[PDB]
Amino acid sequence: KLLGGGDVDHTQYAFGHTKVFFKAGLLGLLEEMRDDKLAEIITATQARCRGFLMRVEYRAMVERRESIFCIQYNVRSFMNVKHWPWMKLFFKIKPLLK
Amino acid sequence: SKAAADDFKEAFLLFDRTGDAKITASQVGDIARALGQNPTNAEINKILGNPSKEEMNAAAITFEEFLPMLQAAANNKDQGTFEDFVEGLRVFDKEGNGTVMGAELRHVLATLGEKMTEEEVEELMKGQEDSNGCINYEAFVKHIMSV
Amino acid sequence: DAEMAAFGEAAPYLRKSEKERIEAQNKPFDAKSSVFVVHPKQSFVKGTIQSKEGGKVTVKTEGGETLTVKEDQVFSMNPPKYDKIEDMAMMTHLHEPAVLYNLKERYAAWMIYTYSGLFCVTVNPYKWLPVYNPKVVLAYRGKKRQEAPPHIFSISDNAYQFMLTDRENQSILITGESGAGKTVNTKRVIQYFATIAA
Amino acid sequence: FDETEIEDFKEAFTVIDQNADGIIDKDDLRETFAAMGRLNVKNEELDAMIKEASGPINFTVFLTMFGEKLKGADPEDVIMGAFKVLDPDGKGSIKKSFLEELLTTGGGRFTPEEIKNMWAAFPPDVAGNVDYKNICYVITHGEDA
Repeated sequence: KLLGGGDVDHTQYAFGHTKVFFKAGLLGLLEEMRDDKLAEIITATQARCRGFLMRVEYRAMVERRESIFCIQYNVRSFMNVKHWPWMKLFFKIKPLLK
Repeated sequence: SKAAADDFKEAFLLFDRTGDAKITASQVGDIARALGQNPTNAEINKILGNPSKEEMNAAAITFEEFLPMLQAAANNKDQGTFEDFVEGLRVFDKEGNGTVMGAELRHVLATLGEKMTEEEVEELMKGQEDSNGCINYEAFVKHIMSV
Repeated sequence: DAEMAAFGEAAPYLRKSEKERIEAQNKPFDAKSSVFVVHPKQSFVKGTIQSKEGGKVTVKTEGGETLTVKEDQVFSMNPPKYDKIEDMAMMTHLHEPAVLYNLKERYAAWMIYTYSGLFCVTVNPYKWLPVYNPKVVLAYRGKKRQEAPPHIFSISDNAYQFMLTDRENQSILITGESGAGKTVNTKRVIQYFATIAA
Repeated sequence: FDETEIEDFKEAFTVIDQNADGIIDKDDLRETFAAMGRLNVKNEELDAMIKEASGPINFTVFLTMFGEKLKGADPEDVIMGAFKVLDPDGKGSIKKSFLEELLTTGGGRFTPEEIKNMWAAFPPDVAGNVDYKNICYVITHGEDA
């Protein structure tokens, strides 16, 4: 199952009842070259992703922009108010209403 | 060149949190990606060190160093070929249909090579993989190259 | 540990405690320097590479000795992960020395059965062991050789298995020099058959 | 200000204005407090409420005074909207340390000291960020319920 991942030659090895078999040193050489070739291929494919990844973060950060404020200010009110006679009054009273 | 794109300087004012017109060396990797450049993180690391620049100690920046580093990274955009991206994932799963099993792509993107966090891996699969556990990478790589 | 019970008493001669293992596989190792080497008096002894004469090698010893021997008088040494490997053929270092050395180590620990591919190596204890133990006999009963440690009943049972599974006849080829103690095994194999299917 | 919230302030204005002429004077304040059980309401409390206005307390002067004190007042449905976006899987009250980190690291209004004051009367669950909903209740209507 493990070997499932990796940008590795799925050739170069071979499994059996007690162990896996693996090449080096030619096929070993091959792979290596290959390895570099994915950093390229990979390294480049990573980037965009990375890039792109944050590019979605900005779209969220931004959306959020106001919903925070709303939350921000909104709380502050209360902290000030909750101690105000008039507001406590409204409070006990707010229920008798319809 | 200007084509003098002065919007790169306006985007540097959106990434500098202090407003002094300097951007730390740790932000330069992600801001090159946000200007339309995908240098790998080892490449961003090498170049830095190559120039006896240490990303380990406090850093500041000036626009006069960030502009030529973005112009040195801009030649490497010829490495972004989509034939090799779709053929990479086509060799990663059997049968004639482009589907990676969910956890195969998530564990490979977090642990193979340049480590992507599993938070970023979940944010890149969110929407393209449905509840069958099969990621169609024909549309997945299409949407990853849409940004 | 958990597994081993069947043998229990024999265990120590079949397998080692789960930390004895752990304490052995998980230890410091310096590949580039650690090596096996030729030796005029003793066949191959181990040592550490000191220098490099461009195609000559100077090595320290394990006993304390220094020899400058050819490049191919020098042989790598398996990472500790392969200490007393049940199957030497799983080693990533298929040498002459590493084989000698594996056998040797698991013997000094009183393990007489070590596999080398398909073979079932067996070393003369020269003393008594709870291995032929009437508990073991059962233990090895119905077990592939990967479900149990290196032992002759492994071979002997698998044969049987295989016998009924594949519907093919089987064979066991015992061989060694005059003092290797084959009759003993042969006999012991035979009892095995008689018991487990009488 | 949504229109039902302005109708709630019109009903509270009519319950404190017991002369029904449209202007809450100091006698209305004292007789509304005496009808709620305040037999010892001092005249200096009534004078401090009238000292917050520049003129007589008619309906638009009462609305502008409450507007200027409640410039971040949020109805319970919009506070539960934002808390359903913070817990997007539904049902669960969100962790204490997650709300402390996200208040600080996003905004200056979410700085810690203020977070210790949030935990301080908004009890544990509320403070912690685990429960949810009781804090929306007490932000729209104060005091312990």
